[PDB]
Amino acid sequence: HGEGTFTSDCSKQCEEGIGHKYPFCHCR
Repeated sequence: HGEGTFTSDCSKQCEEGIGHKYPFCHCR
């Protein structure tokens, strides 16, 4: 729970299914 403060979380970007523009995010 929370709000849209910080979206730049690597794990979060991977859970969104991107990992794009994120050099530290190699995900599935």
